[PDB]
Amino acid sequence: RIWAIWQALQHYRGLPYNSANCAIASLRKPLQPFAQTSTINPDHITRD
Amino acid sequence: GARTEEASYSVSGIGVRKNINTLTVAETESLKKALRAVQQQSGPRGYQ
Repeated sequence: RIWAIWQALQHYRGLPYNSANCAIASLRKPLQPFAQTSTINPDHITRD
Repeated sequence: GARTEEASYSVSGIGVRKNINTLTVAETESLKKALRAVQQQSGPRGYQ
């Protein structure tokens, strides 16, 4: 909730809210260990 | 200044007129050289 209202604050002041600007290269790696086979990940939307 | 704050999209107009803020670096020099190659022509196409 804090995160969301924070993005709302940047949106209200006109600042872009859902685009990082210091760890772009680091954010390339997908989240782990929640990108494995469907056996490990019971959900599909997070898997994709 | 020139940042659109949502620059993740770089769509191309083809007959569409866009603001200088929405103008992109990739198409900047492309338009520059296009007009350079258009201006000096003669005949009915001639800029003069």
